[PDB]
Amino acid sequence: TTSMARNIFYGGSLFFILIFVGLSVHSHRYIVTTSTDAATLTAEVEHGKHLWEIHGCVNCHSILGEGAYFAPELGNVMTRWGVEDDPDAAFEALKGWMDAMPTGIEGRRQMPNFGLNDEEYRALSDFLLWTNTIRNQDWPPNDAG
Amino acid sequence: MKYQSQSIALVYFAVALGLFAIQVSGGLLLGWIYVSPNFLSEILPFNIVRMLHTNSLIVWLLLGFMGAAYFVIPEESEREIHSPLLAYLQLAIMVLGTLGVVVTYLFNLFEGNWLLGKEGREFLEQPVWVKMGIVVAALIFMYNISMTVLQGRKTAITNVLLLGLWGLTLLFLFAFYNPSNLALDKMYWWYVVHLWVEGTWELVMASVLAFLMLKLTGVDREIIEKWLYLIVATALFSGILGTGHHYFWIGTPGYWQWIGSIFSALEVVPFFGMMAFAFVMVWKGRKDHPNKAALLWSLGCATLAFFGAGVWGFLHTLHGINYYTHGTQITAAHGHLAFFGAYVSLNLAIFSYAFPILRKRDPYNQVLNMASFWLMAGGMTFMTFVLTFAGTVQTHAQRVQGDYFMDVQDAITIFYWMRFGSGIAVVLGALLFIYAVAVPRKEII
Ligand code: HEC
Ligand code: HEM
Ligand code: HEM
Ligand SMILES: [Ca+2]
Ligand SMILES: [Cu+2]
Ligand SMILES: [Fe+3]
Repeated sequence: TTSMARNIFYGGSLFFILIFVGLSVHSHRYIVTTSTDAATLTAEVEHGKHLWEIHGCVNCHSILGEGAYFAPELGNVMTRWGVEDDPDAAFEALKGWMDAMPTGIEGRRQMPNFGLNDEEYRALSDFLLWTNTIRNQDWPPNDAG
Repeated sequence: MKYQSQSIALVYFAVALGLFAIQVSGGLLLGWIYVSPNFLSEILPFNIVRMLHTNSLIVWLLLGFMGAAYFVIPEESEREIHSPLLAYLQLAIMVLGTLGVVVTYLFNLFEGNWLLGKEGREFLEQPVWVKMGIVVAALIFMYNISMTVLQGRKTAITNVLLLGLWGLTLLFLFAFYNPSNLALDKMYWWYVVHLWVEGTWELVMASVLAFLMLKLTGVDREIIEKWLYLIVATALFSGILGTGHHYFWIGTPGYWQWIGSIFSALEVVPFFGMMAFAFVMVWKGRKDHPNKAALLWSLGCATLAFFGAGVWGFLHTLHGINYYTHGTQITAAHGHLAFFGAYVSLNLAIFSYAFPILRKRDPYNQVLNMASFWLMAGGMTFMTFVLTFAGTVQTHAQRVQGDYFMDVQDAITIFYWMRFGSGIAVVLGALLFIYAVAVPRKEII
């Protein structure tokens, strides 16, 4: 029955690819129009994502529960800091933290300093904020990340 | 050897094994930084070491597959490879690419540069010149082996292998699409990671495992190739929609909680398929094959992939549990055992099979090779137990109780020392395998 098993495979696979591509096209639109705010996805937020990327935060941190497991989830850091509805306080809170790293503390995990200017801190602050608003099924469970 | 071009595989394996030794040493270092956080905390920060641990993993596994393809194709296609020159130029591109990556990450060369500096998403941090290199290398590779099958005998092994390999290559192209929208970014990111590891790579694992069992047991084509197509059917049926287990909490629609959670559970089927395939073929077939070691890695592969990918996969795949365990040390435990059983062991099994043939001599260093398996598998599962405990303590302490990340991590220090210790075993294990393969000596009794 080998040529059958082949045909189940070639054919039944093709079936599920289609369903997947259909499903993805739906999901792509759900993301763009409903679950993330396009209007708030400003030039700063892009520049923030880019900064996020080039300094390699993801390889210490996680964002929406994806990344590394070495440092706090930052997908909701702004809520954790009671600062989510205030863009200026967020910027302030982030700059204060990053300026302080590395702690240097013995026995404690260490974050680098990237030599970031204030335009840049703003970019990151705005992006982490914008991330905090992504409608993602009530994850995480609480404020602790 | 039946065909003289099959010796290209030996150069590939050589480099891949070189890179394997860097990969686990990168791991050991990461482990040590966990228990001793101040170490090299300014010259080599964690995220740098990590990129190196993860990329050298992707790169060496691929070189393993490429090597294995250059060994297994001529044998099944009953002809010599279309062009040795392409194979070597391919591998030279790879080595150049992998060098650039090491040197860019370490010294932070050309920070920011669109083409020369590092990018920044998990496993896709390679400067874009390197990503381009990989695609050029992959295409060359795909052309080369494809021509060799076109002009020779086609079999089920060769077909599954070419599909998996072609699918693998083309899905890499998504690594170029980096949308300014985090949710979209995350959605297409899994096209690479998951449709590799649970999609295309699964074909490659099954077709190479087919070819292995074929040669070590002596059961005939029709029994092997039936089971082959069945196994890869169940894989793609469950694997593709099962992508949804990565689509719970990233901003994709709620419906993925159902699709994803259901098709995820079905993913344990192919990994059970392969484990049983391997075990029956053995029981069922000739049992006096001299290559005792390539046998052990082969069963080892299919077994640990089942416990690693299958069970530990299932454990945190249902959104009810995943809500809590997502992005946690539990994740780290699945990933290590899954990667080890499905792909490391599989490359090591095929290395153990082809080394003697390639050197034209008898299966050698069998006791050593096998001791490397127990030491790597031993240490690897112990690591995954220890990170499960740790991830449970974390999940509870931070995700139910709500305690803050850093504080909770002070609670699991003991588990991190235990992982580091278990790491010593894996590294010693991996070096010994390299030794066993690289330096034939008088056999142990
Ligand atoms: C590892 C070498 C790190 C990289 C790269 C980045 N971060 Fe980090 N971060 C790290 C640690 C070990 C900690 C905890 C520090 C402590 O003393 O408790 C942090 C913490 C943060 C925080 C505060 C989060 C919280 O306490 O919940 C923020 C806002 C943060 N980090 C931001 C951040 C950004 C934007 C990064 C890339 C540009 C980044 N971090 C990288 C370790 C590491
Ligand atoms: C030598 C022993 C090893 C040690 C001590 C080790 C340790 C680690 C550490 C500390 C991380 C970072 C996890 C985090 O972000 O918190 C990591 C990541 C990873 N390691 Fe290892 N590692 C080892 C070997 C291996 C092996 C053999 C593999 C499989 C090839 C592997 C695959 C991975 C993968 C895929 C990741 C990324 C994990 C993820 O994001 O889920 N490692 N490793
Ligand atoms: C080849 C086999 C597989 C390998 C190598 C593998 C490896 C991995 C890795 C490395 C991750 C973490 C990715 C990241 O860095 O974000 C992951 C995530 C996951 N895998 Fe697998 N996997 C395999 C198959 C499976 C299977 C069969 C299941 C079964 C259900 C499964 C369930 C999961 C789940 C639920 C997650 C997400 C964990 C979380 O949300 O934190 N995987 N896998
Ligand atoms: Ca991860
Ligand atoms: Cu800006
Ligand atoms: Fe997956």
